[PDB]
Amino acid sequence: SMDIDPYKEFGATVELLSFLPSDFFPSVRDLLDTAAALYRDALESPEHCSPHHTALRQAILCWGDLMTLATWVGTDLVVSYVNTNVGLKFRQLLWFHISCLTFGRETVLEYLVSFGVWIRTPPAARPPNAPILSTLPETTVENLYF
Amino acid sequence: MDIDPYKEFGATVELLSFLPSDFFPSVRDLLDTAAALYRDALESPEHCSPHHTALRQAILCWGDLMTLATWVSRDLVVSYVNTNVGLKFRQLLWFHISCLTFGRETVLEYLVSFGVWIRTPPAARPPNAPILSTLPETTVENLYF
Amino acid sequence: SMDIDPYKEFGATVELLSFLPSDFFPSVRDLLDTAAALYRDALESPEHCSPHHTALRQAILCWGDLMTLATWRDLVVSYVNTNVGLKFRQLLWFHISCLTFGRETVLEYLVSFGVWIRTPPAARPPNAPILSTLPETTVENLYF
Amino acid sequence: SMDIDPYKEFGATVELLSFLPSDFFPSVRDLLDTAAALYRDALESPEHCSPHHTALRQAILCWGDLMTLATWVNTNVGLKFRQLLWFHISCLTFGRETVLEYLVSFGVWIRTPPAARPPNAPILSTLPETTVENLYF
Amino acid sequence: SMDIDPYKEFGATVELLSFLPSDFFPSVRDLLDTAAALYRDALESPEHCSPHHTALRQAILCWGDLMTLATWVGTNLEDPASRDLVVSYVNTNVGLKFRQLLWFHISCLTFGRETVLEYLVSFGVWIRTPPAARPPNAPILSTLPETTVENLYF
Amino acid sequence: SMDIDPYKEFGATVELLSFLPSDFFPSVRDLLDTAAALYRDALESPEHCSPHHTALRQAILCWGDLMTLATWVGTNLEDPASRDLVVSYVNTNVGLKFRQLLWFHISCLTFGRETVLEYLVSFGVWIRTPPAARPPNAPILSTLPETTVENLYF
Ligand SMILES: COC(=O)c1c(CN2CCOCC2)nc(-c2nccs2)nc1-c1ccc(F)cc1Br
Ligand SMILES: COC(=O)c1c(CN2CCOCC2)nc(-c2nccs2)nc1-c1ccc(F)cc1Br
Ligand SMILES: COC(=O)c1c(CN2CCOCC2)nc(-c2nccs2)nc1-c1ccc(F)cc1Br
Ligand SMILES: COC(=O)c1c(CN2CCOCC2)nc(-c2nccs2)nc1-c1ccc(F)cc1Br
Ligand SMILES: COC(=O)c1c(CN2CCOCC2)nc(-c2nccs2)nc1-c1ccc(F)cc1Br
Ligand SMILES: COC(=O)c1c(CN2CCOCC2)nc(-c2nccs2)nc1-c1ccc(F)cc1Br
Repeated sequence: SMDIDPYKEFGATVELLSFLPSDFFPSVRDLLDTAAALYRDALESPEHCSPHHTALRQAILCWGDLMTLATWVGTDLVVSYVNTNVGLKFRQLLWFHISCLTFGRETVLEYLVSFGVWIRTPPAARPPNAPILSTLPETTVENLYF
Repeated sequence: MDIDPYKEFGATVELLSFLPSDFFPSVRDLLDTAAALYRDALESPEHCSPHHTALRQAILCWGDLMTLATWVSRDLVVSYVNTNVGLKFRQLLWFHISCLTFGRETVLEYLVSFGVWIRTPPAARPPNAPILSTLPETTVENLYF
Repeated sequence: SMDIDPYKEFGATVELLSFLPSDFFPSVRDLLDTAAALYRDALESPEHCSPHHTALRQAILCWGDLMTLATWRDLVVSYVNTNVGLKFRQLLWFHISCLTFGRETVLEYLVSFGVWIRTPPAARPPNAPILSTLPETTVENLYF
Repeated sequence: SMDIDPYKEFGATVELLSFLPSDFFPSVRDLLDTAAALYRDALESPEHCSPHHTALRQAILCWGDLMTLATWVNTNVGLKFRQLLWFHISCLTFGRETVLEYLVSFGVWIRTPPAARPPNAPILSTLPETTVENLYF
Repeated sequence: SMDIDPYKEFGATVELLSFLPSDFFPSVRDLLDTAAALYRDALESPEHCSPHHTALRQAILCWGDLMTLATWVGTNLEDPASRDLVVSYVNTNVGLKFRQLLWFHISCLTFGRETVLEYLVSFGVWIRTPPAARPPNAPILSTLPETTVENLYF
Repeated sequence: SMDIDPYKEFGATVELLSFLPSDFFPSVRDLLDTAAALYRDALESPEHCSPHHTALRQAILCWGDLMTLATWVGTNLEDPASRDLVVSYVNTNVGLKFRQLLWFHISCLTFGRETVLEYLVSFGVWIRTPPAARPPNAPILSTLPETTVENLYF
C-alpha cells in the first residue's frame, strides 16, 4: 500500500509530532472550538486560502465521520477506541494545522522541540513553567524568544 | 461550522449526490487507482496541488476508518463503515482522482451527463453510458460526451 | 538478502503489474506458445538481441524448472496457479508485449485496462481498450 | 518447443558448463552471498548495466521461486543453478574469455590422475603468475 | 588493560560527570528520543559530521546491545528472580552511566563543550547548597543570556 | 527508532562485515590486546586522533561494560544455569558483533579502509570456494606487494 505521511508536505513527520506527549495537546473538542473561533470564515470559504486550510478542513471533517460513527455506535470500548487512540492522532494533526495558521511552521516546529525537551528534563531541575508558544519576544531583562 | 469538502474545488455535497452509489468504483479500486496514477506525487514533500493535499487526507481518513474496522457486534460496525461512510468516501476519492486526471470542468460536466443518462428510462436511452474522457468522440468541429 | 524487482531495469515494478487482475492475463501455455510463434529464432539466437530477449529467455526456462518440480494434489495446483503461475503470467506477458508494442504502449495499456476493469460494468464502455500501437481515431489520430 | 540454452548468448553452452564437476562449484547460498557482496547495487539498479546483470537478476529470483514453492530439489536443480550463478558472477568479475579458459583449465586438471598432476588447482584470476613475458593460469 | 576515559578527548572526565547527581539526568529513553528529534539525519549520515557525533553513534548502539540483552534474558531465562535481577542491573546501574554519556554528547552538540562544562559545575554547586539558602529554581542550561535587570548568563 | 549502522561513516555496512565467517576473526581478548600493543597511547590520548580512534575507544568501553556485567552475574546470581546462559550470551553472541567491530577499526588504523574492504571481499570469496579447488592458504592482509615470480598484491 501507499505510505503517506500527512505532515510531510508541511515540513514535518509523524515521528517529530510523536516527540510531544499526549497531555501537551488540548482535547479534540477544544481544538475544534478553536478552529471555529479563529478560522471559521476562511474554512467555510470558496477559496483554498492555503494548504494548511485545505488540510485542516479534511481533518475536521474526518473527525466528524469518526464521531458520527461513535454516536451511531451507539444506537463502549469502540467509543473509547475512537476518543482514546484515534483521539491522539487527531489532537496532533488539528493542533499542528491550527498552530501553523497562527504562528507559522518555523515557530511551531521550534516549539515542539522546546516543549519536548523541557518536559523530559527532571521537574526538580528545570524551569517551573513550560516554554510559551508565541511569535513575539520575551527578551533579556537583541530580541529573545522561547 | 459548516464545511463542504467540495466547495474550495468548485463543487458541493449535493452536486456529487446527483450520482447514484453504483456509478462509483469501490473504495479499494479508488485506492489502487490513486496509487497507480499518483503514488509518487502523493508521497512527495511538495504540495503539488490542493487536490493532492485533499486526496492525501481522504486516503488517510479511510485508513483510520479501516484501521478501526480491523481493530474491531463486529458486523454491524464493519457494515456501517463499509456501506455508508463508504459511499461518502467513494464520492470524495473518485472526485479528486478524476479531477487530477481530467480536470475539474470535465469532471463536473461528466457528473451531470451521467446523472441525466441514468435517470432516463433504460428502454428510451442510449445503450451505453457517456464516457469520461477529455478526448473527442465526434460527429460521423469536435464533439465530446 | 537482496531486494531485486525484475521489472525495475525495464521501467516498471511488481506493484504496477499487480494493478492488473489475474484474469486479464493469457495462460502461461498460451504465452509460451506466443513467444515461440513471434520470437523463436531471436530467443534461440547467439545474439543478446535486447534486454527483453535476455530476461524472457530466463523466464521461459525458470517456468520449465518450476513445472518439473510442481508435477513432482489439486491443492498444489491451485497454489501454483494463484501465486507462482500468476507471477509468471505477468512476467511472460510483460516481456512479449514489450517486444511487440514497445514499453511505453504496454505501460499505458496497463493503466487503461486496470482503470477500465475497475469502472462498474453498467457504467463503462462494453468492450475493453485494445492493445496496439496503431490509431483508432475520431468518427489528430486517437489511440486507445 | 523452443530449445533455449541460457549460455548461448554469452558465448558458451550447457555442455561446456557440464565439463566442470559438481564439487568445483560453490554452494547456492555462497553464490547468492557473493553476488550481494560484490554487485548488490548494480543488481538493484534501474539500469540494465549489462546482459550478465539482467540474466543474473532473473536467476537469483528463479532460485527464490523454487525455494518458496518447495517450502510451500538438490542433485539436479541445485547444480544447474550453481553453474548458472557461478558463471554470471564470474564473468562480471573476470570477463567471459578468462572464465571460459578457466573452465577448460580446471576440467582438464581435475581429470588428470591426482598422483600425476600438480597438487593445487589452477587459479581463477586475470593477473599474471609468471615464470621464476607474463604467464597466467 | 588500557585505561580509556570516554570524556577525555572531549575535555572532560568520568569524575567530573560524577559531580552531577543521578536524578539530574533525563532517562535513557528520553535522551534517545531527544537525539533522534534533534540529530537523526546527522546521526544516520555517511559523514562523520564531528567527533561528538561519532561517539554519540556508538553510545546509542551500545545501549541498544544492552537492551537486546535485557530482552533476550526476558525471553530465554527461565528463573524469574534471575531474569529480573539481570534486567534491573541494566536499566538502573548501567543506565546511569549511559544517562551521563548520552546527555554529555547531546548537550555538547546543542550548546557546545564550554557551556556544558560550565553548566555541570553550576548545577552541581546549586544542588549541594542547602535548599532553604539557595535560589528556588535550578540554573538554566542555555547559550543565551538572562542578563541584569553587559550580558549575564547562568 | 533510529537506525544507525556503525560502519556507515567509515565506508562499510553491517551486511558487508557479515560476509566474513565467524571463525575468521580473532577473539575479543586478542583484539583488545592488539589495540593496546599498537595504539594504547593514541587511544588514551586527549586528542581525537581520527574518527576511527574515537569509535574504537567507545567499542572497547562498551565491551568493558558487557564484561563487567558478565562478572556481576557471577557474584549476584544464585542459579548456576541462569548465570551461565547470561555469560555465554555475552561471550558468544554479543562477542561476535564486537569481534567484527574491533577488528574492523584496528585493521583500518593499520592498513587503511581501502585495503581492509578489499581484504574482506578476498577472504570471503576464498573461504566460499571449495577447499579442494582453492589455493591452500588464505589471502594475506598487508599493504605490501607479493608480486609476480609492476607490483601485485593479495
Ligand atoms: C491558536 O492556538 C494557540 O494560540 C495555542 C497556544 C497559545 N498559548 C500561548 C500561551 O498561553 C497559552 C496558549 N498554545 C498552545 C499550547 N501550549 C502548550 C501546549 S499546547 N496551543 C495552541 C492551542 C491552544 C489551545 C487550543 F484549544 C488550541 C490550540 Br491550536
Ligand atoms: C538538547 O537538550 C537540552 O536542551 C537540555 C536542556 C535544556 N533545558 C532548557 C531549560 O529548560 C529545560 C531544558 N536541559 C537539560 C538539563 N537541565 C537540568 C538537568 S538536565 N538537559 C538537556 C536535555 C534535556 C532533556 C532531554 F531529554 C535531553 C537533554 Br540532552
Ligand atoms: C503479442 O501479444 C499481443 O499482440 C497481445 C494482445 C493483442 N490484442 C489485440 C486485440 O485483440 C486481442 C489481442 N493483447 C493482449 C491483451 N489484451 C488484453 C489482455 S492481454 N496481450 C498480448 C498477448 C495476447 C495473447 C497472448 F497469448 C500473449 C500475448 Br503477450
Ligand atoms: C483515472 O480515473 C478514470 O480514468 C476514470 C474513468 C475513465 N473511464 C474511461 C472509459 O472506460 C472506463 C474508464 N471512468 C470513471 C467512471 N466512468 C463511469 C463511472 S466512474 N471513473 C474514473 C475511475 C475509474 C475506475 C477507478 F477505479 C477509479 C476512477 Br477515479
Ligand atoms: C593489526 O592487525 C593485523 O595486522 C591483522 C592481520 C595481519 N596478518 C598478516 C599476515 O599474518 C597474519 C596477521 N591479519 C588479520 C586477519 N587475517 C586473517 C583473518 S583476520 N587481522 C589483523 C589482526 C590479527 C590478529 C589480531 F589479534 C588482531 C587483528 Br586487528
Ligand atoms: C567473484 O568470484 C571469484 O572471485 C571466484 C574465485 C576466485 N578465487 C581466487 C583464488 O582463491 C579462490 C577464489 N574462484 C572461483 C573458483 N575457483 C575454483 C572453483 S570455483 N569462483 C569464484 C567464486 C568463488 C566463491 C564464491 F562463493 C563465488 C564465486 Br563466483
